[PDB]
Amino acid sequence: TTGERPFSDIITSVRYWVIHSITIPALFIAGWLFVSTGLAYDVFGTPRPDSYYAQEQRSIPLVTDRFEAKQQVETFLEQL
Amino acid sequence: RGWFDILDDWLKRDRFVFVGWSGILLFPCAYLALGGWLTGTTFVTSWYTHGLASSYLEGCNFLTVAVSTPANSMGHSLLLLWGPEAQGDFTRWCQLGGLWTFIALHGAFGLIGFMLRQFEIARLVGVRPYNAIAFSAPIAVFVSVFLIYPLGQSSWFFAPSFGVAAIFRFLLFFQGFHNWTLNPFHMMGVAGVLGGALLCAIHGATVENTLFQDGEGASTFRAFNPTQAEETYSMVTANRFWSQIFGIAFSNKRWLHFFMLFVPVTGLWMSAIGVVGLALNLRSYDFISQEIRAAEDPEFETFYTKNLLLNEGIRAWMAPQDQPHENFVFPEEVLPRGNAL
Amino acid sequence: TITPSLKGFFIGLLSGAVVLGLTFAVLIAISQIDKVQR
Amino acid sequence: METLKITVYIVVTFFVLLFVFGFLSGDPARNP
Amino acid sequence: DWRVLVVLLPVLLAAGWAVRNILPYAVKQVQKLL
Amino acid sequence: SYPIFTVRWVAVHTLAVPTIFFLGAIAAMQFIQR
Amino acid sequence: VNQLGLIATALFVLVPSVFLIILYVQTESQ
Amino acid sequence: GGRIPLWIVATVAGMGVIVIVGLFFYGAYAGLGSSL
Amino acid sequence: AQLTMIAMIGIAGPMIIFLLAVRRGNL
Amino acid sequence: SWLATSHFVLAFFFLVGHLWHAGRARAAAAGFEKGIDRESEPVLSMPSLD
Amino acid sequence: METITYVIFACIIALFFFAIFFREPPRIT
Amino acid sequence: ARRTWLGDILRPLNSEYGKVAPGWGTTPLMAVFMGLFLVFLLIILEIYNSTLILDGVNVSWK
Amino acid sequence: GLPWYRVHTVLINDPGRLIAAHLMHTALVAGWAGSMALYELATFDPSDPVLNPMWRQGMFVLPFMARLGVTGSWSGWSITGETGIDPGFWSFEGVALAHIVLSGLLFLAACWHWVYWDLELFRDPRTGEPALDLPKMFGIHLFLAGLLCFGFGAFHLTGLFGPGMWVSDPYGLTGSVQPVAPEWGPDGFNPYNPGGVVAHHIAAGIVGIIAGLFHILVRPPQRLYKALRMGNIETVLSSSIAAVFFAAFVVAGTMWYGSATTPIELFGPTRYQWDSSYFQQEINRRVQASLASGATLEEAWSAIPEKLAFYDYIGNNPAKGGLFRTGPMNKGDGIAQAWKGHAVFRNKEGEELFVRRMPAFFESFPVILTDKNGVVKADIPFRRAESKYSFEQQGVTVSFYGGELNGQTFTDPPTVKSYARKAIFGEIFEFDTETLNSDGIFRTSPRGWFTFAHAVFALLFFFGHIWHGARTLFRDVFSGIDPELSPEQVEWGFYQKVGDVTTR
Amino acid sequence: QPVELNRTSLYLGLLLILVLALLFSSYFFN
Ligand code: CLA
Ligand code: CLA
Ligand SMILES: C=Cc1c(C)c2cc3nc(c4c5[nH]c(cc6nc(cc1[nH]2)C(C)=C6CC)c(C)c5C(=O)[C@@H]4C(=O)OC)[C@@H](CCC(=O)OC/C=C(\C)CCC[C@H](C)CCC[C@H](C)CCCC(C)C)[C@@H]3C
Ligand SMILES: CC1=C(/C=C/C(C)=C/C=C/C(C)=C/C=C/C=C(C)/C=C/C=C(C)/C=C/C2=C(C)CCCC2(C)C)C(C)(C)CCC1
Ligand SMILES: [Fe+2]
Repeated sequence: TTGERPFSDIITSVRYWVIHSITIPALFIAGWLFVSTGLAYDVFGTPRPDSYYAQEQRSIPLVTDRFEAKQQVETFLEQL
Repeated sequence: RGWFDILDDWLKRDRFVFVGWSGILLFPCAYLALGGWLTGTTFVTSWYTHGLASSYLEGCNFLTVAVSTPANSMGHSLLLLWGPEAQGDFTRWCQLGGLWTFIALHGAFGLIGFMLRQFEIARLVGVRPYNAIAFSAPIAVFVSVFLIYPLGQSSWFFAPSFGVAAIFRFLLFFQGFHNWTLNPFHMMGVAGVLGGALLCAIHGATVENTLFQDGEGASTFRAFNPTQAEETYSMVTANRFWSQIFGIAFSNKRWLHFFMLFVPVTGLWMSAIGVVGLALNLRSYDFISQEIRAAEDPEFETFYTKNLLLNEGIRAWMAPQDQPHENFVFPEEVLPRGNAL
Repeated sequence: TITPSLKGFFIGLLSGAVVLGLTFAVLIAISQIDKVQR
Repeated sequence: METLKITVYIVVTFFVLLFVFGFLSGDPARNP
Repeated sequence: DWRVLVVLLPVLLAAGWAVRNILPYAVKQVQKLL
Repeated sequence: SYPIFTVRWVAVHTLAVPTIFFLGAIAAMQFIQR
Repeated sequence: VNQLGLIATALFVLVPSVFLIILYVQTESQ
Repeated sequence: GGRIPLWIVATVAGMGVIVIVGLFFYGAYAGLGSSL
Repeated sequence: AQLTMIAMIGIAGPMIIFLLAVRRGNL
Repeated sequence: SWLATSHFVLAFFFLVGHLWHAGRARAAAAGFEKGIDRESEPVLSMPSLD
Repeated sequence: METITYVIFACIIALFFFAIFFREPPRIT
Repeated sequence: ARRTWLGDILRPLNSEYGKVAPGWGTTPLMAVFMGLFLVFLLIILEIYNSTLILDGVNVSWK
Repeated sequence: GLPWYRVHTVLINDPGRLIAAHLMHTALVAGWAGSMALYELATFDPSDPVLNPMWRQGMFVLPFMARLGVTGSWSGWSITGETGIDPGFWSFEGVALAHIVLSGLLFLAACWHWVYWDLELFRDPRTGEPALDLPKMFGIHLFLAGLLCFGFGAFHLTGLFGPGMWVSDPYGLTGSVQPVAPEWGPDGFNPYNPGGVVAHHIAAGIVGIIAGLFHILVRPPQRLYKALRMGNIETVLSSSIAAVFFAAFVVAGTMWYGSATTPIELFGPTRYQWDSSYFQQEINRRVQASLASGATLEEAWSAIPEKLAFYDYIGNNPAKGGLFRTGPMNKGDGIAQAWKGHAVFRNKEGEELFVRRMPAFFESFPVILTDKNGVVKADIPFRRAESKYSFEQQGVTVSFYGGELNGQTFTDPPTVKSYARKAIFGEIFEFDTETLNSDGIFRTSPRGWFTFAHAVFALLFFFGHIWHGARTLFRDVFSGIDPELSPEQVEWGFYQKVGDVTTR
Repeated sequence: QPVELNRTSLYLGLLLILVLALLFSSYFFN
């Protein structure tokens, strides 16, 4: 009772689904192509299943520094 | 009527979700924290801070995902994205636990913003700010545990992580390392929370079973319009029910509902005082009088010394995995083990 | 001179003022458009 | 032990017969 | 970068065809506030 | 006779546009081979 | 135990117990 | 406005949920995090 | 497939309820 | 384990459902399951305790 | 000194006895 | 009521109650000192934290 | 009548009896500081500040007197190491006696202001009501604060007329009271640089003098007076409680993290000096600086000070005691009599093994002897039947260098294992568990206890700030909301703005 | 101003203290 269009009147209007049958699937596809095209593994630095360890090495690539810590992660990544 | 008055109008404008002056501080920060939890639990690993998988991308489920704490080497670094550790790099910042401090500080500022909102709305709707006063107990729990406890410890690493199983780590951490069950300030919190949940269940079922018959239907919820000024339930019957069932009853409905404010808020405030003590490792770990008794008597067993044997189990079996920075290399023979297990 | 974490603090404090100032720039803007009728 | 067993057994059944008979002695009647 | 042009291409195709249906309904609401 | 782009529209969409994006992203994770 | 372990509790029971009983006899008496 | 019956929206948005959580619970057993 | 069974098993529940709505039947 | 736990979940709720329905059906046969009548409230007609 | 302090619990039962049977009664007002 | 000797020497120091300065006053001059304190405390926060590292400022005992 | 928790609210509209209740609180605080320091004098053992300093004895207020120049006693002892000194009046006795003499004087002043509440100074001349000009009162007190901030910084702390403050070397060996010059560059915001602590008080004292002069001569805005309810003194309470919990959070941090204000000869080592092995690195830095001079190990370790190796011991970590493990640190391990020496662990191979030191989290910690190349070479096993790395199996001997046991080597594995469970604690010390019944259960230092009180006070004062700010902004409504509160006031969309009846 | 403390507040406030001291006596004796 504050002024906005009621939720019984928006999602039931067909103009909503003119908009949202092509934006709700589009963002589900956009999010799919975030993970499927590999961009998720590159924005955030989460390793791939073949990127936790080097081929023979099995140590945890653990941060031991603070101001030499961004370069330390890169040393672990150049190891992969 | 200048621009502060005009911005006061639009902020306090009567809408669906009330923005207010607190919404400048609540609505980004509460949304960056919760949006950053979901970003960290979906997409961010703990492979360099903890050596863990903690995102949906790695294979974890909702129970096992977390935004894990920074490494111990970070210390209590604020871990700004522009700060000296991340150096601007977003990909590096998520790996160094920067999203944990993003959530623990925006979530800190949003909880100020929600508590300020509770003041601001109560000042506009004309009511007393007791919901803000009752919200001081989730503030003090969030402040003591996610902020004050790691600040007392060596780093953010020993704070709880924003995750279901990671909180479960943190509960089992505090049993093994702090004996936090035995702490009297946690028991006042258990008495406050379970007292709150009891007073939620009792007062809810007492009202719902002392209702006045105001409608001719067998489903009683449509016998209440809110503009009425009648008591919807019989507080006299409710007092006579509990006086003979339990012995004592509320007879003041204002004192009842203050006691409902009082009991979980004093409990969560008492648990805060214990966790602030546990930040400095001021545990009620041991009753000195009993471990004097049990160290020269090998037959005096209580459930207390059994719990302490369990904590030695937790502190040596969990720690080479829970605390990877320490490089705990515990051999297969230093591990405290009972017979056959 | 300016250490590399000093200009980080500058970048953050100016981004934090781009974040704060443009927030209130839009909130001043929408309030000037949506004045309440008295 | 031989004596306290039947002592408890009589005490139990007397309170239980008091339970069963009093709910058989018109408990639907005792409503306002 | 190519992948960020495929994560954002259904998104920019979403908001465009979203703004292609409420286009006259936006010009009626901004005008009514002004 | 209602507005379209309210404050509530921003409260709805700033949550529910990345929610659907994330639900498409978590549903793509269910098919990642090991 | 602590030899100040009962005085820590007797002055924890009785110090507010004297206080709440003093308060009750001065408001019973009106 | 009220053209579409709201139950049809409420029965297929609620079916969007159980398809996705049914897809999420299937991927518990498939791929990463399946212990296999 | 198992899904196209469970799709048409699942869809044709509310289609009973869809028909009795669009025929004004005894819903 | 599946059979004991499922038939404990079910058997406890069926005790709760007994307590629900036995309380209600005796409140229904006596005439106060919809609430207390305000004009004839029993406790204001019931004597005090202390 | 230990147990006879703890047996504070006897004060609680006396308070449990007093607050049930000797409470200032609720008054219908 | 008891008009004492020290009550008179400090009577001008308690005889301006509620005399507000009109308008928004010096609130802009205060808000720009509200903000500089916020930047100052954040400087000394980040120095102590070793977030802000400075030339010749070693935040350690040695 | 009044509720029991509302009994002090008879002083809001009574400024003269607010001053008296304040004078009595200040009398009790100054009385406690005299009473605590005299009790601390009665229990301080001063004859060994090397191995039994004030933070080992649970001396609470003895380091706060010490850190601003108060160094000697009328008894004759100075804490810096000398005996026979005449420190004049300002001893630990004379400071404490000045606080008791203050407390009696604030008592009688409180007695005067309680009876003579009804002074015309509180009464407003235009309305006859007892009124406090809280803006002008604030600028007067802010001027006095900055006068006493500047003068403490620029006379006491600088030493020009005053003692100075406690200064230290970073490892806290030859720390004393010196005059400190102000640091005016960016190194003055280093909290461990004491020149900034002097230069803070000079600079913040001037800015507080400048602002104190501002709030005297500039009145509040009409909209800042009414937003805060500056006529009410509950707003001075809610913003002062807001200040003192911020300030107690700061002193909780600067005690816990350490600063120049909180030195380690007075409050003890911090927990972070054990986390970094900050004294162990320094101890090995000195030893290798004689291992390259040619000075042998027994020589190169008998030159380590006993005070330095005492800082490298986990029973001085403040994160090592417990909430009801009460009393001095000497109630735990004991009184340190002498350093037993640096235990060097060698196996039957004669290759040096390094004990895994215990972190402050752990109550129990397994004794595990790694080498310089990290691989575990010996341990005290829990299960000993299927063992491989026991002290008996691997032939582990322990040799001591410096200290009591300088040139002693223990090879018999029960005596090696006893010294190994003490080498997880750092440097091994010989404790007097007979002076004060020391049961081995580790205690907390005055650094750890102060942080506990002042971060639990600061949290408890967070609620008090919230409560009293609630009482200020909502003063009309703490009897309750309006009976004539309209249903159309909280109804949605009856007003265009929430709270305002002109926007319908 | 007089202080009012009704008998329930004597009863709860004694209950508050006695169950506080039943708690903390185990720790004060330690
Ligand atoms: C009359 C002068 C006087 C003098 C010379 C002393 C001297 C001393 N007192 Mg005592 N004291 C006094 C009055 C005095 N006191 C009074 C009136 C009381 C009752 C309130 C006390 C209660 C007291 C206690 C409880 C204790 C002492 C202690 C001490 C000793 C250490 C002080 C210290 O390091 O704390 C540090 C002092 C401060 C940090 C001052 C706080 C100022 C804050 C930081 C200002 C921040 C807010 C400010 C207003 C903001 C605006 C600033 C502006 C400039 C911008 C020192 C010997 C300690 C002791 O060793 O006892 C034997 C101790 O424990 N005093
Ligand atoms: C300098 C700080 C300060 C000052 C001057 C006040 C003053 C006041 N408070 Mg506030 N308050 C504060 C801090 C302060 N408070 C803090 C830190 C908290 C959170 C704990 C509160 C929470 C609070 C609440 C919830 C209420 C008040 C109320 C009041 C008013 C009545 C007090 C009374 O009669 O109690 C009477 C006190 C007793 C009979 C003694 C029992 C109190 C506890 C159980 C023990 C006290 C501790 C001990 C004796 C010494 C403490 C030492 C100190 C270091 C903490 C009075 C205006 C009341 C009010 O606003 O009414 C209108 C009220 O309801 N205060
Ligand atoms: C885990 C327990 C728990 C949760 C999840 C919770 C949640 C909530 N409490 C709220 C309110 C309250 N809670 C209150 C008393 C209590 N609340 C309790 C415990 C909880 N309360 C307890 C025990 C008490 C008794 C003292 C009161 C009196 C209120 C309110 O008035 C308010 C309400 O109105 O509820 C209906 C709401 C907070 C709205 C807000 O502040 O947005 C701010 C959101 C922010 C700042 C983003 C969240 C960031 C947080 C701080 C950290 C990040 C967490 C991630 C997002 C998720 C991590 C999840 C993993 C840990 C598993 C929300 C319903
Ligand atoms: C609306 C609503 C909702 C939703 C829901 C949903 C979503 C549902 C779903 C539903 C569904 C989805 C249903 C379905 C159903 C189905 C059915 C019921 C089926 C039947 C079938 C059968 C019986 C089969 C048979 C067979 C066989 C056996 C073999 C032969 C052949 C055949 C196949 C025929 C909710 C609650 C959320 C809320 C609101 C309301
Ligand atoms: Fe209710």
